[PDB]
Amino acid sequence: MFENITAAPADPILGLADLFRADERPGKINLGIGFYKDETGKTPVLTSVKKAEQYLLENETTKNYLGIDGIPEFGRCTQELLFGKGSALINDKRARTAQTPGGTGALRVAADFLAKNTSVKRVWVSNPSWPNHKSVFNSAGLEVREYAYYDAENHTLDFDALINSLNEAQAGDVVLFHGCCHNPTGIDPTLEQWQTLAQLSVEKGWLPLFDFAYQGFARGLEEDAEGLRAFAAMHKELIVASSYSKNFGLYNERVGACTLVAADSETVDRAFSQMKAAIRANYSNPPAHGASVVATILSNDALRAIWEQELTDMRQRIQRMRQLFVNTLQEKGANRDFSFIIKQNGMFSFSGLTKEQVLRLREEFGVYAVASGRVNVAGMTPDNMAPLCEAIVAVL
Amino acid sequence: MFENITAAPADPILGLADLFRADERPGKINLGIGFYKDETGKTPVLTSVKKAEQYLLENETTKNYLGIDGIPEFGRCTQELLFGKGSALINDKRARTAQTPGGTGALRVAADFLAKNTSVKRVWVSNPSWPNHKSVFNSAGLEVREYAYYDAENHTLDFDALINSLNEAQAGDVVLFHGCCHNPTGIDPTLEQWQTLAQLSVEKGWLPLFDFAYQGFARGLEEDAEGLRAFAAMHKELIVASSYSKNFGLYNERVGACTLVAADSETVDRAFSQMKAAIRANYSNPPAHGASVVATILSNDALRAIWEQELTDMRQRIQRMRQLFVNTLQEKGANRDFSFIIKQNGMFSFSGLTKEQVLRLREEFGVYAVASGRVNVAGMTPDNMAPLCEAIVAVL
Ligand SMILES: *Cc1c(COP(=O)(O)O)cnc(C)c1O
Ligand SMILES: *Cc1c(COP(=O)(O)O)cnc(C)c1O
Repeated sequence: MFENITAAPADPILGLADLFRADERPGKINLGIGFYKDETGKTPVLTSVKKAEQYLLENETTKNYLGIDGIPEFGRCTQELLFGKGSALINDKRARTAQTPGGTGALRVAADFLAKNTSVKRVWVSNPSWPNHKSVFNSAGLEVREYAYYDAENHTLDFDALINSLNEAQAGDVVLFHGCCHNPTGIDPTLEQWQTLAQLSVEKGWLPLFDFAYQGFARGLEEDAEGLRAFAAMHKELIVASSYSKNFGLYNERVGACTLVAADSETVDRAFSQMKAAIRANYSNPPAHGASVVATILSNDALRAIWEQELTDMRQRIQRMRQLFVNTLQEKGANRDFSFIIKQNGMFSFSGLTKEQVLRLREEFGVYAVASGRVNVAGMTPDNMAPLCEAIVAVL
Repeated sequence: MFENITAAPADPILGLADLFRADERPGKINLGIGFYKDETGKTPVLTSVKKAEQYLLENETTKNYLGIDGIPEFGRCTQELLFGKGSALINDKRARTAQTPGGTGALRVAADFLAKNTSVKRVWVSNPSWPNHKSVFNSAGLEVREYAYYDAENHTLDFDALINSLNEAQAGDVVLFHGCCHNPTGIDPTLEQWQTLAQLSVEKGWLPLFDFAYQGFARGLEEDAEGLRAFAAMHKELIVASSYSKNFGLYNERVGACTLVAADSETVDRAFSQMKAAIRANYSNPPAHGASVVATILSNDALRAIWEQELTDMRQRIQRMRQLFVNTLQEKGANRDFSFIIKQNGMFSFSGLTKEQVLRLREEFGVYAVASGRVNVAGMTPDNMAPLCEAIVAVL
């Protein structure tokens, strides 16, 4: 059976890690990292999280199955985080949330749900986007098309080309948007560009699908949801796949949610029954630990205050490195102006490097970045900033 | 988009729970339960598990992503549990294990893997089998056919009909076997019937797929794997989907494994790369907590001794109830002989009740069983045995 099986190609993101661990050179610098690192290059478990795990250890009395859509408390906390408390969507009972195995798990359940109970056939993803979007949607037999987004010259959001592309998107098509901290560019629309996209969206009949994995990393918790909120006010239907892997540092516990929004409770309930059927046939019910940690933190004022503080600390550190990066580059002799870096949000930035330059940075200087040019700013520290900038410059 | 969506039908197993919680009658008895309950009707977290969680709380330094196939330690412990240490499969490096979100998650990844990189088109499931098998395989676009298995008269394994049916199974088809404690009948083949199936299997070119969710519940850890071991000795390729939900009481943490076995390491490695690609596109990487608990327990002699003891205790309790059930039935006036119950393994038993009798037990006596007649013996206690047997008899 398996003799004919062809080896699968290297994952563009994860495969880099393998090359890195094998590069026995000492001065190594891994910037193609998808997670957060702190000042010492460590990725610790949050204190709020450790506190929540202690509470769970001495309070859990059973590990009995969770129920297809998971912990209810978790579901409402995510809804409030996403839509706010003064949300008509929540008061009209128009949204339903299913706890899933991470943000990827949410995208897949959305994908299977749509492919099986809907006439959706195409999903529009940005160019570029997170490499795994394509594989997730294609896994469900949906075709992935892409709209323009990035301006390789001015290093900005080419809004005209964006809208120009989306015109080929027909009614009934799913259009995917990153809530904030666009992976891999770091370029997000403005509240004004979002409101324009929201209107264009309802007028054209697109089904929006927000991938939300970095809430709290751009400006703040509520500020980061303004784009989603703009859409939620004008659309009857909507789908948001959220992750708590990065903002809670709960990566390996697989915590995420797939939120379904329909015209009324009667409809979203009917549609949600088919979403639960898709989970039942996939992983059955979700992992309790991570989601449990998120629900207890978010529901306890003391713990939530510590978490939010830990989150702003992470956010502030990334902003500090974006600034120090641009500066160090300049004093190291950079010819090109990298000020646009300071304009980008979150952990990632398209360094504006060519396939050949990143390849050269890797084999000659030991600096690792994703082939696309994506660089993770949280992989920089005041200790490795200089070596990094010298290599980058020597390759310019 | 969602206005046309039809409500999904009630899950045959999970939907019963909903009816139960709504039946405000006091004397309720839920036997259609899929999990273990102890003497007091509770389903506690194991002591070995609590001990392992404490150890993890004070030793984990990061929640960083796990890597597609999960914790290595976990992978080898499951392989030893499944094949034994004096296993050629392990020494020849012919098996590869991927940690998955439970046993259902393992079945789905196997299913997507086979449907996409293989010419498999049909899976043969027993009649009857666990209701979710069909949905999992159909979710991957594979067709599910069923072989005879149960003898509704003698309440045994109709081996002749079994083999008779499997003859329509062609080479390249996947044949699914329950490792032990057949869900829902409790009827398992004997070592002799297993060896016959193993030979018939290699001669016909079937791809075996063992669903292993109750290792340690029939006779014991090693004894329960004899059927799988018989097959592993004569087959070049094989797939086993295991779960630790029931034998570790880790239900909601989603702990399971999908083990791939091929002719040699070179082949299983090539084939495994495509299995990891299927996970990446589904949930990305697995939940660490549950698997972490299983790996630390299984690797520590002290903790593993306590676990095994807790497991034998569970096993012994089920065997006690099977005996008390048959006895109480007899002294309550049972006309039919239920001795066959004592012959069955694990938590489940096909009570040999009609659709109308279970329906009557439910609405008139408040006794809940799955429509198939499946009853969970671990749902009985010395306290509710009498009321239960009186209802069952009054319905005979
Ligand atoms: C990290 C990420 C995901 C995946 O979330 P997990 O929680 O890691 O599965 C999905 N989308 C984007 C854009 C991401 O960056
Ligand atoms: C319980 C069960 C499963 C599912 O395992 P989880 O670990 O609960 O996903 C699969 N197969 C059978 C036969 C089972 O009884």
